[PDB]
Amino acid sequence: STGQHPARYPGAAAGEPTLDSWQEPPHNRWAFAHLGEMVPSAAVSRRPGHALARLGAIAAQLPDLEQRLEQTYTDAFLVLRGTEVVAEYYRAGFAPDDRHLLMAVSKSLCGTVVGALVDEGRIDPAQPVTEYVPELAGSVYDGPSVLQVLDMQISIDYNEDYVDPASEVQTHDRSAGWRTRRHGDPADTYEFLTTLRGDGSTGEFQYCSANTDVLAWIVERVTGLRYVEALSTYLWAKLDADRDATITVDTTGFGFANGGVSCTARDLARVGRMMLDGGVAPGGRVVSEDWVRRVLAGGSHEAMTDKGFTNTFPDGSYTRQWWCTGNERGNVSGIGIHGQNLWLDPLTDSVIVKLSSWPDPDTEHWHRLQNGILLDVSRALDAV
Repeated sequence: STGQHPARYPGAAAGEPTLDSWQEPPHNRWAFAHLGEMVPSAAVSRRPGHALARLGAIAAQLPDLEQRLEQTYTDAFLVLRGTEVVAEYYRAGFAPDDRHLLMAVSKSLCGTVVGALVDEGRIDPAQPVTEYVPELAGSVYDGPSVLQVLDMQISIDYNEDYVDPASEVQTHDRSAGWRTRRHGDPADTYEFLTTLRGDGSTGEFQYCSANTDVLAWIVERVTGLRYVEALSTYLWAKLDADRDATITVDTTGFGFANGGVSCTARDLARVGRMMLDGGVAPGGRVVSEDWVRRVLAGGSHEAMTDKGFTNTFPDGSYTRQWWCTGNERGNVSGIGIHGQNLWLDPLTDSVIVKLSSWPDPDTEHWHRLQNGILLDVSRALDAV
């Protein structure tokens, strides 16, 4: 049993509607207005072929930039300096206002929602996960604090290998609807999370996508809102965004908080703008000044033993669902596999969004190229 979850619509029974019941009353009133949440669906365009490159000023300092973006399978690229869009690129076939999967840049959005609730005093990061989700008793999340979930500092038997069909990654995906279910798989994400175990140790960084979905579960228990709605109420609706974001949902309607958000490059930049504005967005304060300061400050360096990350960023760390480079620029970034970055450059008051589709999820090869671009673009924004 995973306890109370937010109803898909007002008065809905647990788990309703399903793929087999959405045409029946009372579900169908909601379902007929939200069918994409139940059944895969395509856009039928209201609008009746070539890359768009407007690299602006940085083009002179980085003449080969477009080629470098092509080489890293760039779909959308945008640089916001202050409030101004100073460079843009979109591949052939991808429009400026098209949405793109964020993969784990989604986590940084989830952490932001958690931060909003901390500012309201509705979540205390020092409290155990079980203060908010008692049903996680007996699991690896029995004992650790919410902050340890936020900072990915819990040892878990979960192999975050994105190509291994035997990995917990795949089971997580199958439980949530990202892959085809197998017989005997957990019915939904909540159930999957309760199956997770570990040796009990904490304090060392271990990246685990399950952690973010636990955060989303906590958000639901504290607010009574579906995570989809909380993500709107506490973040997206305050951004003055051009378009809605989307998020994949599992069979209970639970949003795939760790990886499933899609949005436009320009709108994602608004999240970075909010961070560089001390937590304030056009629609109001999103998180506290202190929360943003802690993100920029980084997590414990000694917790960060990921050789992959520290080989590039020796003084790097991770906190509150953000990667912190600890470099001389103080760069911090949301990161998602296959080349997604929400990259903050506080020195120049700039945000870099890069949304990509590398053939591979995560290799040293792609990260070297991608980080080289992000750092070169950041430096190109320096006063000279």
